[PDB]
Amino acid sequence: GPLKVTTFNVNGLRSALRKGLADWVESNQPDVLLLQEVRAEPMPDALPGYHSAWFPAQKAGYSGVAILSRLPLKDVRLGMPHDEMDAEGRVVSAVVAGVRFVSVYLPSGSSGEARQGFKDRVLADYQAWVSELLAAGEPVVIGGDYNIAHREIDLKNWRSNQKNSGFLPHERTWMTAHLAAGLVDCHRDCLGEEAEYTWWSNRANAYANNVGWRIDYLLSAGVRVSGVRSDRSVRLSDHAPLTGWVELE
Repeated sequence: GPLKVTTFNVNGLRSALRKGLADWVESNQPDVLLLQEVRAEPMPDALPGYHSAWFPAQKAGYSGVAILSRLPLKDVRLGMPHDEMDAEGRVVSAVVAGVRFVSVYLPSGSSGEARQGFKDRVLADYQAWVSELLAAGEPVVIGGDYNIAHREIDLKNWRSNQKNSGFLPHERTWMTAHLAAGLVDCHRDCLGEEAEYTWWSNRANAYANNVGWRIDYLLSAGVRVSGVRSDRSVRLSDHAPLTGWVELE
């Protein structure tokens, strides 16, 4: 049967656990869990019944990604390789049930010119890595915080953010090209034209008013991921878990 896959930027795994992440996992039982912004050193006992692969950043409390699964992992790959993205613990992958699952955390450029230029540069290198992965031809599912909203429908305040990191013209164009290289935006496919977000700031009732951005993605090639929605029944981090069904063949 199909596998339930969840991608989730936890904003610090220990913080998410304190808010109830293990309880959410106990109830929802994703077959594959792709985590971003783990921050912590590996915590293989945190979610009972899950095998885990961890790729922490060099800096304490910073970035870090992980893949957890109820089925055994195969060919765990830590990093790309890429000097800076590996130092920041931003990409991990493993094969589960014949599908290459990748957990990716792309950098924010919000802090200023320095990190925006970093983001622009490493996203070209990340695109090269993804395109080579697609040319290999094995089925792939990417769960990632990309820190990019694609179209106007993807953020409530689009008119006020066309000059802000995450919605800059070249970043929207990058996302179009990312999908055109051979990836389906599974949440958008499942939503049609409906608006749904994956991140809300902690400032000024933004979560309750649904003033959000869609910056987390489930992207697929060679396999369909259906039923994808954000889960807003919990507030385990600034993001919502994004979950759907991977229709294995």
